[PDB]
Amino acid sequence: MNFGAFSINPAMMAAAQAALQSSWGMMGMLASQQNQSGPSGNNQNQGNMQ
Repeated sequence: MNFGAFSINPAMMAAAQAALQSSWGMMGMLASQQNQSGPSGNNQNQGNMQ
């Protein structure tokens, strides 16, 4: 009973999240892919753990 005058749900936060994806969303993608490169070699003739 009674409408949600000032009471709201985090739907705007979700829409903002999608929009914030530029800074925040790609941040996780950028970090989680580990662009920093964990292996110190990479430029190595042999080294793929096989």
